[PDB]
Amino acid sequence: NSINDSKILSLQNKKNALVDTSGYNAEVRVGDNVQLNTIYTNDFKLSSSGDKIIVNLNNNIAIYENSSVSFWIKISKDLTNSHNEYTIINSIEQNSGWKLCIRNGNIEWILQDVNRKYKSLIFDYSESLSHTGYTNKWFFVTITNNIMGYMKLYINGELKQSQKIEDLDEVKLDKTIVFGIDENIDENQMLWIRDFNIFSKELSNEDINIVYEGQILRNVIKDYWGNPLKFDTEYYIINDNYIDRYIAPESNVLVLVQYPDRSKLYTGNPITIKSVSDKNPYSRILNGDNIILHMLYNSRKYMIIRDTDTIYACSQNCVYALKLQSNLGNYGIGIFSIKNIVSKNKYCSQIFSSFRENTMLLADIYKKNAYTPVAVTNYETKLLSTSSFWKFISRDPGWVE
Repeated sequence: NSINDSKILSLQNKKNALVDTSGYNAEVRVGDNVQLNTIYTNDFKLSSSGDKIIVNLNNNIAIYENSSVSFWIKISKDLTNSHNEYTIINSIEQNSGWKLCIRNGNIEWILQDVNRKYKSLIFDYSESLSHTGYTNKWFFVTITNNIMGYMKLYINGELKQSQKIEDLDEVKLDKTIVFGIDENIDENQMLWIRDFNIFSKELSNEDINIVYEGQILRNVIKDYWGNPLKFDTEYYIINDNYIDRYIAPESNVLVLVQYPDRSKLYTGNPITIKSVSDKNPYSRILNGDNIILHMLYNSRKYMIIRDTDTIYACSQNCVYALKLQSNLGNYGIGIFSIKNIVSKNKYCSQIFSSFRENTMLLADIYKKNAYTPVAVTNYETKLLSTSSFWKFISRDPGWVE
């Protein structure tokens, strides 16, 4: 493909080292404390004001104008708050070149000439720590530079800025790239980056989306943060429509109780996902996989199941409540399947059941009144209702509360 062929720097993990696999042999030095391949194959973590990754390019890279840079990034909550400014990726020798900075929930791409004049492409990824923002969530970033004099900023394949190289003169580029944060930070101030690639051309919006779609791993279910969802892992399962409500037994039926404190995220009864078929413990959940949900409630685990009887006292558009069952096992009544929803700003999925009648899970109020998760038949019409979207919140080191 023409896109890969353009790669002049590709940071990937091979044996157990982060190396350049572009073929141009750039030198890569990884600090001792730097953690690699913890969530995604080619990821790396940057934290405690020190440990860094140093990339030294070679003469192989015929210098020019047109070029592109892509990578995914996940920034911890404690780090997105700090009003302080942080440089995370630096490629500036004296005062010329580029660097990537984060400042108060904002990611900023800086390009400055020899006169020390810069332009900057900015993006508010946090947007007031909105649970609909990207704090501590993986998002795909792409920067492109061209001859006409335009540098654009893309977030998840969507153009967000674009500015022309005007008051910008000569921009000397050095053979070195430094990844890290030297400024003293908390033990909880951290961030992750994966699939860092440098391109020799100006990727087209279409080209960018092809890379995005390929690196997001479409067949892998994702947790709330964009990390792959895993079997035998604790998750606070929430409905997309009701981010501040937690699943609870309440009255012989599962319901969604309001978070006593909306500012908190980690609230409720942790649910573990088990595979019906035999798969290694904490392996990745893929869409189409059959699963079982165990809810931990008062020192005991229960299997979430679909009620056999309808919500009231059916023939078409039937509504079934969800319940807890003590006897654990591969009971078809508790067997569900899961599938990713394609969406540029939401890591969620749909849950289905093929027990006796094909149903899909959704949350709504029907009936004194209460928000209830239910399984409903003849749901084609609802495949795009956000009420059938579920998110799985894992306790992540990037969000401490």
